[PDB]
Amino acid sequence: LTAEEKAAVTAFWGKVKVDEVGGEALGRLLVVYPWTQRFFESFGDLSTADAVMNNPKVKAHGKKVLDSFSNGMKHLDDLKGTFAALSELHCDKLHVDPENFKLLGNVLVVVLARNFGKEFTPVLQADFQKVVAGVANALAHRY
Amino acid sequence: MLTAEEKAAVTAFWGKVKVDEVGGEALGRLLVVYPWTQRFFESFGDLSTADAVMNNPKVKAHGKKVLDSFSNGMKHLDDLKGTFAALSELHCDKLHVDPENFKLLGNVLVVVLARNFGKEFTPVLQADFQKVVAGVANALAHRYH
Amino acid sequence: LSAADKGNVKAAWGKVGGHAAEYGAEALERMFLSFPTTKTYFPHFDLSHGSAQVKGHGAKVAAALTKAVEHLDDLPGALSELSDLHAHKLRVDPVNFKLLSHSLLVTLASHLPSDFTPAVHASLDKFLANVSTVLTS
Amino acid sequence: VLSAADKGNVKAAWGKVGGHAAEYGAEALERMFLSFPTTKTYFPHFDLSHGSAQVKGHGAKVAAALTKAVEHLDDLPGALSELSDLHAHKLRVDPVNFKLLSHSLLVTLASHLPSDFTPAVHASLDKFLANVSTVLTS
Ligand code: HEM
Ligand code: HEM
Ligand code: HEM
Ligand code: HEM
Repeated sequence: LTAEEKAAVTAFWGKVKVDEVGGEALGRLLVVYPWTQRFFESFGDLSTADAVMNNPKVKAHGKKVLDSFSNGMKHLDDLKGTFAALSELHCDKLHVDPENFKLLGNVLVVVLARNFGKEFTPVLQADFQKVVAGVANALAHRY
Repeated sequence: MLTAEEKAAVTAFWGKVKVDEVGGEALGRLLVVYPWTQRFFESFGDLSTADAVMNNPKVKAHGKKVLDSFSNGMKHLDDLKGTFAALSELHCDKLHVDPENFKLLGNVLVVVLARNFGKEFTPVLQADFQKVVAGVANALAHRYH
Repeated sequence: LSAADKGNVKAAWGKVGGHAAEYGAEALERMFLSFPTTKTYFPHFDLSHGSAQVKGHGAKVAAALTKAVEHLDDLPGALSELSDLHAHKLRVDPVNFKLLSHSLLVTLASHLPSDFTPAVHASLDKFLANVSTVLTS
Repeated sequence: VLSAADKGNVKAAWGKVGGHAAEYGAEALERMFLSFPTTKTYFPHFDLSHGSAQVKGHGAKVAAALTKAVEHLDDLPGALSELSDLHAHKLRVDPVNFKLLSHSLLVTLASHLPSDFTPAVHASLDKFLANVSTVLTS
């Protein structure tokens, strides 16, 4: 990202309720791309969209996922370093296919769009696309 | 990537490869199997049929050059990023080829090696070549990141 | 698409109502800004915000999606001319359909936040993937 | 959804496979597991080393399913309904892994059928395996 784009995403991120947004994003991933539920057997009831969205473990996990995005947002020129440990975990221990990192990033962007309306402009969304591409790339690096 | 011993084994196999034959075949199969890739080759003349594609002299000549770049990569397996930096600029900044296609051509090359080498292209050797073509595709895509 | 997915798609497209052309243009703009590789398909356009060409093209895209929504049981037939154009003439890379589809979901979520439930999102995703499959066959 | 031309090429190529289909299925799995280790995590109950009888036997099952598909190209959703449920609902197989097995199958077929694996046949087989994959992930 350029300095201007970094400033724009930094400013926007300050407005984001990460607990709410993260839970929505993770829940939507599990609903829209149901094979991803393979990785969350221990989370209990994922039987329906409503069960997924209201599942306390989904909401709690989603918050933690978005906390890692918050860390990335402070290190946009060193996402590789920032996500190195999580790359090891997701790639070497969990064996998540890296395509799914792109899918979760894109779901997050849809969620931001849903939650922010006209504030989530084409330009701001394009900046966030650069962010989520960077995060997905960093997470895939151990492949 | 690869250990020195593993590099010796892939180098030995690669020594057998006829780049004119294999390169032309790989590029032609990309254009036949994944026909959207023809978007980038309008200047190559007749791509109207599978036979036209495979027998097109420009496709064969270009494929040889593609395989020469794989041969260069095979000599610099610990610095694919640097080796493919100029080609990354060409494919990403100038042509805007979607990087998914770099993976597709690498996998076509693996299929072509299998077709041409049969029994000799073992599962073990193929797996090391999968690492090589992934590395080449990643290096070529670097200008998008 | 399943009958439930078809229900969600028709209901969502109903909520879009008279805004479909506007949302088509916005989706294109979001695609071009987010995914600059896609701009090389439209070197003949002015791609600046609010351009007449993007507005007009967005209306065409929306009209094709409306046609799809009205012919969910026969997309191959209904979109035959558009499939030939995209796959044979234009040689559009299949990846780019994913990028436009995502751009359309972002647009719909932006404008229909109450209606864009997780289930509706899933159904619209499958719809756009089905349209994309037809246009790349 | 295959074209007539693709159906013809698939039936002809699979005919040439003949009584080696199980062998090729087993080799394709072996190549998938070696080249794409993420796929191994779907088979915790298997020994995945070269020559495993479990990989051999599973290859025969996969071959039987592909043969059934070749014999029912006009109704893959129907013919593969049990396998679709198993892979999509029970096993939750990531769609990407179907690409990885499909590639592994093409490598295997190219190795064994070098005269028959023409560019056109390669293209048809690619579309066949993509169509099977779509059905099994629906
Ligand atoms: C942008 C992409 C992603 C980010 C930033 C991310 C981040 C995280 C973080 C930060 C954790 C650790 C939470 C903690 O502190 O305990 C985690 C755990 C995990 N992630 Fe992800 N993740 C991503 C994508 C995915 C995807 C796509 C999947 C699977 C489809 C996945 C599956 C998991 C699993 C299974 C765990 C461990 C859950 C458990 O402990 O039971 N992640 N992820
Ligand atoms: C691993 C993947 C690839 C490698 C190693 C590779 C390599 C090369 C090389 C070495 C050249 C320059 C040849 C010369 O000396 O003139 C080249 C040019 C080119 N490549 Fe690739 N390439 C790859 C993938 C692709 C793909 C997927 C496409 C399109 C779908 C593509 C399209 C082109 C085009 C359009 C040119 C220029 C042709 C011209 O001169 O008009 N390449 N590539
Ligand atoms: C849901 C997916 C899509 C739909 C419904 C769609 C619809 C349309 C329609 C209705 C037209 C006009 C046809 C005509 O004038 O007869 C068109 C033209 C075109 N589309 Fe698409 N399209 C889609 C995806 C794409 C993608 C992904 C690209 C490239 C990134 C693309 C590039 C083009 C181009 C280059 C034209 C011709 C432009 C021109 O006439 O000036 N389309 N599309
Ligand atoms: C062309 C694609 C595929 C075909 C035709 C196919 C076919 C089969 C068949 C026939 C069975 C046995 C079902 C039974 O015993 O009732 C099966 C089981 C299975 N498949 Fe696949 N499969 C395909 C792709 C995949 C992929 C991509 C994966 C994962 C990477 C996978 C993982 C499994 C697993 C884990 C089982 C169960 C194993 C067991 O019970 O021992 N399959 N498949």
